[PDB]
Amino acid sequence: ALDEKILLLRPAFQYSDNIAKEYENKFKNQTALKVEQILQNQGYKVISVDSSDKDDLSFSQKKEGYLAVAMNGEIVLRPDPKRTIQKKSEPGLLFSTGLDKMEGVLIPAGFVKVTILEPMSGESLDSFTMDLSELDIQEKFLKTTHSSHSGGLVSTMVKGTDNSNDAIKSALNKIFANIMQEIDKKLTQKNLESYQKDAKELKGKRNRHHHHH
Repeated sequence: ALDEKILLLRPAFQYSDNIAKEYENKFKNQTALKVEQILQNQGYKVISVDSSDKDDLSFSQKKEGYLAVAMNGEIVLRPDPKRTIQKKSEPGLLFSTGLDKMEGVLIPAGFVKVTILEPMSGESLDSFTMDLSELDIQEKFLKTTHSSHSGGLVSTMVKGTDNSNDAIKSALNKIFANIMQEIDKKLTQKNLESYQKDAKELKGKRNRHHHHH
């Protein structure tokens, strides 16, 4: 079929501080692998590059490579500040829960940009940015601080809990799904092969640019 190589760069993602390192790493790794799957499904051989910066490509890689795909992003999950309810234990209301609870919703923010480049010149052949704020993600969470006028309460009646990490997981799942969906839209053998002319031209301009002076 196609003897053409695509250089897949490592995703460069920054996140908000509330997202665990484990979650960040799994996100990065699965992003890279799913993009790999997409490109292989469209008929290209994929070379995984041990970097995310196009300049750290070896000349070998720039040579064998038809195109390079670069991802970068800021993935933020923060509460919608309007929807944080802080209902506290009313002392003696016939039923007194000695736990103070908070209730909120996490919304997405930031961006993920995918860029198709010509390896030799490093010039951008195309790019699409997905705005994460545009996703309608509202993941409810509740955490329970141990309240102030409950010191006498014994261990059993004050078991705090927090489900933030589950909401973070759910939000990252949807984000990942919607993102891979867009990427699958864009990285079609038809879209990628439509760059072949400019890619040849740019390689040429930069391949001859090395051999003059």
